[PDB]
Amino acid sequence: MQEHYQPAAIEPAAQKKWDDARISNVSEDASKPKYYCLSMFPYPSGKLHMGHVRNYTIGDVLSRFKLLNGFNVMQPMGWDAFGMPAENAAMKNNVAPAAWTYDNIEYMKTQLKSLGFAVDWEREVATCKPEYYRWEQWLFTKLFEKGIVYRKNGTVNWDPVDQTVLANEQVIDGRGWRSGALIEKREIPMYYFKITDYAEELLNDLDKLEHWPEQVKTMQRNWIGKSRGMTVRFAVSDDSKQGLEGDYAKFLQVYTTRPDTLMGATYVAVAAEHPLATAAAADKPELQAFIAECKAGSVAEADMATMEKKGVPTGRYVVNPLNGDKLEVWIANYVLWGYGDGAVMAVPAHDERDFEFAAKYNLPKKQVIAVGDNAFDANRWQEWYGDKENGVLVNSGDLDGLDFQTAFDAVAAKLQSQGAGEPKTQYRLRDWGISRQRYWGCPIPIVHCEKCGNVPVPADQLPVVLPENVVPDGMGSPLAKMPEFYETSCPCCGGAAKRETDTMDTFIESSWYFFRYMSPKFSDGMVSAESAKYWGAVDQYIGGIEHAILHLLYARFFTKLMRDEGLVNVDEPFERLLTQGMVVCETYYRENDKGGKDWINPADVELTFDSAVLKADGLPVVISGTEKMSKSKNNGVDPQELINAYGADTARLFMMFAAPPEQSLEWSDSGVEGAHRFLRRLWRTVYEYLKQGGAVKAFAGNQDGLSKELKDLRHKLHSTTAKVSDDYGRRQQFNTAIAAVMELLNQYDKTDTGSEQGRAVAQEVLEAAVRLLWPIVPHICETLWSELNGAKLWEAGWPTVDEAALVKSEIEVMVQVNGKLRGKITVAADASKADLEAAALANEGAVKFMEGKPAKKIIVVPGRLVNIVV
Ligand SMILES: CC(C)C[C@H](N)C(=O)OP(=O)(O)OC[C@H]1O[C@@H](n2cnc3c(N)ncnc32)[C@H](O)[C@@H]1O
Ligand SMILES: Nc1ncnc2c1ncn2[C@@H]1O[C@H](COP(=O)(O)OP(=O)(O)OP(=O)(O)O)[C@@H](O)[C@H]1O
Ligand SMILES: [Mg+2]
Ligand SMILES: [Zn+2]
Repeated sequence: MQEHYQPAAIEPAAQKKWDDARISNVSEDASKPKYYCLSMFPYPSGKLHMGHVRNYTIGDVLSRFKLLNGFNVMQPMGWDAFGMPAENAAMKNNVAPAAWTYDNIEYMKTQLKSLGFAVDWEREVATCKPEYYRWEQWLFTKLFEKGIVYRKNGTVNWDPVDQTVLANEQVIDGRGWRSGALIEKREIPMYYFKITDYAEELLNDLDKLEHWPEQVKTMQRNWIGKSRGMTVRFAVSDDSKQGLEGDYAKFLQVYTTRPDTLMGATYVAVAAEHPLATAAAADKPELQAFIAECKAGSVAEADMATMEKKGVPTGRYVVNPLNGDKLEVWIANYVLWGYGDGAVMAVPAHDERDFEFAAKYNLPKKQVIAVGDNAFDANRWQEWYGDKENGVLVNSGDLDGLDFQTAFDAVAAKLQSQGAGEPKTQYRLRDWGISRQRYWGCPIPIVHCEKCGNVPVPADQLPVVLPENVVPDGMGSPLAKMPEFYETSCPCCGGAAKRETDTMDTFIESSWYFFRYMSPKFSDGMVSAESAKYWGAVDQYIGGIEHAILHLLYARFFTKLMRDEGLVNVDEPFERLLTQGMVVCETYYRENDKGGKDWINPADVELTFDSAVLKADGLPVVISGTEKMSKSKNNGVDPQELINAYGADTARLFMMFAAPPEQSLEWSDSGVEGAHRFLRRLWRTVYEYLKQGGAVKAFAGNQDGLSKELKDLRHKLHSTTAKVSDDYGRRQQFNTAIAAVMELLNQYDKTDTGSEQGRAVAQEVLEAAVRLLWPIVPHICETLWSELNGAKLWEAGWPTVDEAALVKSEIEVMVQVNGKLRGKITVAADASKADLEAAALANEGAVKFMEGKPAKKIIVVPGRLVNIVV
């Protein structure tokens, strides 16, 4: 054994040993219990940083723990390769997005290989390869003919100067990001997944996910946004019907989740596009100006909760069907034409939005709910005004005194008897719009024929291959300017036709890649039946909370679609979910000549303290704040530079030790140093042990006759094994597991293990320590193991707990009656004061000197004495 720890030498050797043994290349082996651990695959945008590394080290820790316990572990990696990163680089470096993507994949793969993750690289997928995306093109065509995928006009952000569609993230105060031109709201045909048809299933199946963080489930529930409410129709008054046609001349229909407050409605409000708004605005130019300002605004809910709610009265009136009140119709900018009826009722006394609205315009507030003895001040809003659970109705005639659910059910029966309303369920969830007007994405497998319409490409003709010899420039999608791509024949009639040139939302690739890993070379379907049946569901998923809503919802949706197609037989894709905390790091920059400032990477700066200078120009730089490690502020620490300086094991150890996995983790030079020093200590410990006599048979079995100090070391040892097993398996708290092993080594260091029995216990401790830590730092542990023991580490398995090592020795306690010694008892070291009392009262000499008299008091001195006063 070499005396000094040399990571640069032993880590490549360990990785080659693991690669040669194929321990991470797994099949569908029925002779082993399966375990599928999955980390969210990265966008191949250039270079991974230590943030990504924390995510993938956590998954590798869990994967190696399960492997040591005899599981058939699949831990796959792959590349979420489509999307805008490459398209921007194509404009920047004037390179094809495909070529840029593959160059990044190759570099990042070596980044990952250098870290020694136990990954099945034979299952690697890159989602921009036709062999992958053909199968989501396939599922698209199957769902299209079922109507689950459909085509309809939707609204987009049209930049007339750049001649491109833009996301809402790129429209700023109504103008494009790179243009500043007024964006036009344009209606174009697009493709949608009818995810609303699955809303109730997607909502209710969250209850099955007993091992998901509650916040993630809460966020999905709020996103789906189911509500149980009431459709309510207000008869349009006879004087308010001019210019109204059909049903709009008859009633105003609204949706409310508070039908128990319908007796308290004081006005109603309609969207600017509502037919009542249009008719009243006919002769009123003030109503036209307000309607125009509404439609010109952004309907995004982010801008709308921060929006000043405004309205104008219309002079039109409707009649409350429960009490006959004549209520004026207002046009209001908060009423959305597309959610429900585009019209709402207003109850200012019991909804905070209606209270503030009616406080601005001095509209009536009528109390219909009392909550105990709480006083109702019509000029101030109180949190109990909206309490659904603890209130009963007042000023409601038939309904007085009922609670929320009783009044709900009563108003439902009343309105249905009058034909003026009925219960209705709504969802905030909208259908999922697939279409993107971008080049670097999966082509939509639709052909447009003037005779046959929008027809799907037949399964025999899939994939529609995205051409990779393309350099986009930002003046519209290049597919729309390539007749060699879009000119084709119609698959139904054979006539001349045109391919759809929009591509798919790249969330599509990530909505099913976890099934593709199960059979990534299968060419008869998305996932082979035998492999899906073997691997079942992902046992463990690890990824950032930024994907807890959309990605997770889409993946759960695809799972159910694939189930209903007969491709898989699980309802849910991910059984356990771990959301790792973000790695954060200080930033640095300097102001550029073009006004705006540009950011400098940490490893390119030099910091002196008690000046911050650029490591190249030797000029000082700005030392700004600490935030999430990312490419935007260029504060990503490249693992490869850390590995060159300290080794992969030092990188993995720092990430797993510095913080609980869910807690944010601040980059620290001192923290990296503390990990290396521990690895030196670990190496030093095994070397000095083998120096002083060489390897021996590890102690096992009956420990009677072992010295007190060695019994205590074995007690610490097997307590540590139980603890680390619980931290890895149940708690998933890796920082405390490492601390536990460090405590074992501290006690080892304080124990004389020179004797024959001392060496056997020393062998037992070190053999356990190196296996306990192997999921965290497998390179040094693999090498140290082989110097300790000739068996294969993965065949020796996870360390077992010796329960006999956890039994402490028994105590002898004196039993006195009225202070005079009358007997002796033998008690457990863990015996409570009540067990000491019981054993003492049952001592022969105690009962023979208590003379049947009861005990007036019993003094218990643990470990020394029990005195029975009688
Ligand atoms: C399933 C797909 C939709 C996933 C998509 N391709 C994606 O998110 O890919 P991306 O490459 O962006 O990130 C890959 C993983 O790394 C995590 N991550 C990134 N930065 C940090 C950081 N500073 N600290 C901690 N963790 C971080 C991030 O949460 C994610 O789980
Ligand atoms: N088109 C619409 N635009 C704006 N608000 C609407 C629209 N349709 C209904 N509403 C209002 O939204 C209220 C509640 O609907 P929803 O469940 O979507 O929201 P919420 O705030 O989550 O629910 P709640 O008020 O019960 O807590 C209804 O009572 C109604 O007054
Ligand atoms: Mg269950
Ligand atoms: Zn045709």
